Amino acid sequence: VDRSNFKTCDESSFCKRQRSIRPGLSPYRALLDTLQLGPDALTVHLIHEVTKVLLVLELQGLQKNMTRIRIDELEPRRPRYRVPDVLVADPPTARLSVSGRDDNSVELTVAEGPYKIILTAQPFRLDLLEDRSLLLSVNARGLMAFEHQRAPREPGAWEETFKTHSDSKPYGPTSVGLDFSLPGMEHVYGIPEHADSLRLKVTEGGEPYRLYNLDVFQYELNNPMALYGSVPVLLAHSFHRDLGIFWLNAAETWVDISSNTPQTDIRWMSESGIIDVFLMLGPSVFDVFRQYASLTGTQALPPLFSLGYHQSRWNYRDEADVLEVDQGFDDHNMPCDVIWLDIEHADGKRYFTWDPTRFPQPLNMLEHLASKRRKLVAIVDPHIKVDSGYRVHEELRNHGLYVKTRDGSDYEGWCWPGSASYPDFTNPRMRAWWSNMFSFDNYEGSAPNLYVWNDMNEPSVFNGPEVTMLKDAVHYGGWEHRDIHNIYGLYVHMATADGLIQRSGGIERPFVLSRAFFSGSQRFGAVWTGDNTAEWDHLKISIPMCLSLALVGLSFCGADVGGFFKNPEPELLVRWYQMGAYQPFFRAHAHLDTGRREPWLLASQYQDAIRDALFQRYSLLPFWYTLFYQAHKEGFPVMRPLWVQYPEDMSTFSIEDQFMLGDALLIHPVSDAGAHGVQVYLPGQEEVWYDIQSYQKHHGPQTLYLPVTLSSIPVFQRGGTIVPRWMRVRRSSDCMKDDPITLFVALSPQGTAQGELFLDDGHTFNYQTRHEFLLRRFSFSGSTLVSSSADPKGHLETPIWIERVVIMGAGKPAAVVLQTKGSPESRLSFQHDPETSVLILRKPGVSVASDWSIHLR
Amino acid sequence: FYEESKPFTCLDGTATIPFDQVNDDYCDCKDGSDEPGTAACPNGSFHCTNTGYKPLYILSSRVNDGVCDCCDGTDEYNSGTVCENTCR
Ligand SMILES: *[C@@H]1O[C@H](CO)[C@@H](O[C@@H]2O[C@H](CO)[C@@H](O)[C@H](O)[C@H]2NC(C)=O)[C@H](O)[C@H]1NC(C)=O
Ligand SMILES: OC[C@H]1NC[C@H](O)[C@@H](O)[C@@H]1O
Ligand SMILES: [Ca+2]
Ligand SMILES: [Ca+2]
Repeated sequence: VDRSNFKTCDESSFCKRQRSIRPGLSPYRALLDTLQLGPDALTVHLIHEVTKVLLVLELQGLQKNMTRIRIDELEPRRPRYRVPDVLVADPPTARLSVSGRDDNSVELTVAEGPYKIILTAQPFRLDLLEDRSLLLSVNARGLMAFEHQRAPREPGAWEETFKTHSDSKPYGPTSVGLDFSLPGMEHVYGIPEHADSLRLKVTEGGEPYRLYNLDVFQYELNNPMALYGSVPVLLAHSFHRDLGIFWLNAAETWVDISSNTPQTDIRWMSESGIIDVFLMLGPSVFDVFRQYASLTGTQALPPLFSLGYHQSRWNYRDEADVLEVDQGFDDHNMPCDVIWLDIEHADGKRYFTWDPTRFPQPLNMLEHLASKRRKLVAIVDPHIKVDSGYRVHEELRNHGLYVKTRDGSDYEGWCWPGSASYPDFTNPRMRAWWSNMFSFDNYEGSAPNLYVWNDMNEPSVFNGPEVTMLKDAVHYGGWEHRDIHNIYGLYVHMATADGLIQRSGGIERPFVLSRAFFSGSQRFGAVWTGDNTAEWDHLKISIPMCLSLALVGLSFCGADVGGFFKNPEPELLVRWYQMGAYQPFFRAHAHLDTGRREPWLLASQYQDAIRDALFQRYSLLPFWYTLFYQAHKEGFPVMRPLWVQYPEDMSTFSIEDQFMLGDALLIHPVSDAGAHGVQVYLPGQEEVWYDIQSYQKHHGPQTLYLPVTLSSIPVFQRGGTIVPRWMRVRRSSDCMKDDPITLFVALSPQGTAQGELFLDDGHTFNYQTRHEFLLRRFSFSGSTLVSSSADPKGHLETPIWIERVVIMGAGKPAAVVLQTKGSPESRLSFQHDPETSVLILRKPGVSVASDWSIHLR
Repeated sequence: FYEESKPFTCLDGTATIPFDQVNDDYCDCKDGSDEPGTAACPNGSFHCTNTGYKPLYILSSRVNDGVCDCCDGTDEYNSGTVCENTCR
């Protein structure tokens, strides 16, 4: 990384102004005589004692244990930005009642208790409690700072330069900031995207964490520099409680973290807009996940193929290369769902076009991939070549839909096609235009098996400050780029996803991968960690990075398998395939200057290890699909830190070399060259874990030193769970999506287990528009395995049947009896290993749509 | 009085099963020899008879996968995909 190309806090004048304020007595005071209380909100004027600037505080109790604090100017020169399209609904309120009052304090009860809010007038403070437990304080260190809008036109407050880029800053200083205290909290997480540790570090002696969507070439590890996406959500965990803070601001934001009986203080500093903050009071982490999902929505249900393996590089040469890659997977018995086309596929980086030598017949190439039951992904970026012969440019220029400069002209920056303009994705008409461009009549050469990749959507501008758009560029409604920056990428993602839904007449689920993101991006598809490097520490950082995304609702995360930059040695490539195989978004991608790394190009030992990782992922597709359905329905993360499943185990709070998939699998991928074993922490008092390869049972809590070879992927199934698998691994997920299921029943020490399974057609909205799906609950206790409906609304005509049951931790029965409505009682044959206590039930033969029971006699 | 037919023995000798466990869509032999006509075994093979032309063997995982693997199209017999004969 070239750090001189990106601003430190000292080089961002508003960060320097905000951060220079040190802890002390706040000059802000609430004017209690102005207090007004209604059923939805409490409002009260706040005044700065020196400048006499009046602000309005709008304080609200909300349903589901949240509180909303909104601060804005009482009489501004012009309106301040308020983030649109991120919140999915107007949050339902909870009534605040005055239960205490004096000349400097008002105590407010939320609904019928137990939550309370104490508003102190002088100095202005808010305290949030549950009964007598102080949860959080606001402005406790007096760091609230609201720069009021001055008459439009010390150092850098108005016109400001960074390198050679001048920001005319017509509205001058307008930054907003506020501090929060978390008594009892020592561990905080989230605020992606940073190539840094899952447990966030104190920022006191260095830089704050930065949230500003940027294209950072050769980004480095364990530092707080802003990367491509920004989710202004912070989670706090302790043995006692979970809490979250959601700072709804789309402008450049800096976050300071300081630790102090234990307490963590958080400070948010934003360039513009209002103070709009949600306090999510839990008490469990699952309550915080539900709270946050009620505000910004849940993860879009991925079409099944998109949870398969993706093969990419910059670039496949032409149609012949695409078809050789396709044939290579089948000739080497390696499954793959999708082949990707990076920017060299288009006519000189004019998006929605095809290079007429490389891709003369795109429909024919798509028909060939469709005959193999595979898909293709084409890159579409939000920069349009300035070219009068390019139809997209002409229409966008003609209809004024580009982002403008202050003089009214279309902003022209430099990107992949040379001179390019930037569509204004904040304009709803531009998003409508973009979505209609995905129609099969407009995007010539596209077909229902072509999906999309949105890249460079920060936006990346090669000749712009920090490789992005000028701060004073103008958007829809007259808002400056500084006001909207962090939602620009989310808007590109949203409009592309809508384009894929629309072209099908609202039937097909989209698949869109986006580089830039914000709060709410989980509703539009997948994200990835950008331009990583073919190095062991970048393989290791993929866990904390995707975990930091999972905690803040972005469940469909991954990193480039093999690393984007440079050539991975074959052992690193194998280990990356094994890591990637157990991460939500699974794609191999590589930079323009790298050697080819399709997995069959390596020596047979490496190919074999990679094929094994691929087979493992494909067999687990029903499990992955069910976790994603639960993320879609509940807002629960797919990939989880161990502390989410073990909230009282203080030794799990910073673990980032291990993770869980739901409540059932614990994964410790090998992440060091020459490793002959791994130290696996298996938590849970009175918990058992089964090594999924050997079936060896291990009791928690313990650190096990496990031996590994090149082909090893340390995976453990938790006792108490049932994991569904497709054991007939075929070439793509479309080939497997009507196949029979094998249930893996891992018995707890109490001899019990449960697990769900979600199934539908694999790709439409029929599950929601027609309730065409199945949600089954498998449960084991005593000596009986039962299948019942977890959602009776869902029905599906399907040939899927239960071909096998593998029970771990069971003794040898005398007889196995299956019962199901409409069939005579059945006797199953079985095989049992007394050394591992593994029982295999042969061919139950029953429909996955039916209720049934298997009794071990 | 009535003599019974002998059971099927896996080519690798790992099991003896009745002939109703042959091509019954469940893998009973470690070598995949009980399921030459289905996708049930991970190591089985399906024979493309390709009447009139050169015969080919394919992976069992390519039986009824919805993809045309044999030039005679016999691998796709209950998948929804109707394969045309392309052996000429
Ligand atoms: C809202 O907050 C209440 C109070 O913390 C939650 O209720 C408590 O839940 C815990 C389990 O996490 C129990 O130990 C307590 O007995 C419950 N207290 C009361 C007063 O019921 C409640 O679950 C939260 N609700 C939501 C929707 O998040
Ligand atoms: O499109 C070229 C290049 N742009 C940047 C992306 O992060 C990378 O994945 C891609 O290959
Ligand atoms: Ca059989
Ligand atoms: Ca086939």
